[PDB]
Amino acid sequence: RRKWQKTGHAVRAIGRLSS
Amino acid sequence: TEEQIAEFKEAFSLFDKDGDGTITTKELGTVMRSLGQNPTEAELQDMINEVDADGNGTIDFPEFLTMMARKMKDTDSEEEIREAFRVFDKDGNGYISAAELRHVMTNLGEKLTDEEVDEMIREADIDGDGQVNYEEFVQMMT
Ligand SMILES: [Ca+2]
Ligand SMILES: [Ca+2]
Ligand SMILES: [Ca+2]
Ligand SMILES: [Ca+2]
Repeated sequence: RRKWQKTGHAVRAIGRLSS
Repeated sequence: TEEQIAEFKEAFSLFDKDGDGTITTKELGTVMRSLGQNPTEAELQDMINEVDADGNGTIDFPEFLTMMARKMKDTDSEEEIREAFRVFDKDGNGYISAAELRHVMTNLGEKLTDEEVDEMIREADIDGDGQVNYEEFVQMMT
C-alpha cells in the first residue's frame, strides 16, 4: 500500500495540474 | 483518519525537498527534472498558484491535502489515472515492469530494497505475469 500510495497521491497531482 | 494523514504526509515529503512544509517552484521543478522533462519556473507557478489558498505561491499542507483528498470539478479523475500510468510506463505499451517501477521510485527518491520492490509489484499484479496493466492499476489507485 504505502509506497505505491505516496507516489500515487504524488503523481496524480502532477498529472492533473499538467494535463 | 490518521492513516490518510500519514499517507498524504509521505506524499508531501515526496515533493518537499527542504522540509519547511511549503513546496516551492524550485522543488517542483527539481521533481519534474528528476523524472525527465523539465519545465521552467513560470510553468511550475501555473501549477502552484492554481491550488493556492493564501496567496503566497508555495503549496502548503492543508492545500496539498484539500486538493487530493476531496473530489474534482469535471471528469479529470479518469485522466489522473492515465497520466499516472504514463509516468510509470516508460515505453507506452500498456504494461508496467519491475524496472519502470524502480525508475520512477528512483526519480522521486525512494532507495528500495529489492524485497520492497517485489512486495510492491506482487501486490499490484493480480494475475501473475508480473506486469501491471490498466485494470490492475485502477483496482490499486481508485
Ligand atoms: Ca520546501
Ligand atoms: Ca499556499
Ligand atoms: Ca513498459
Ligand atoms: Ca498482471
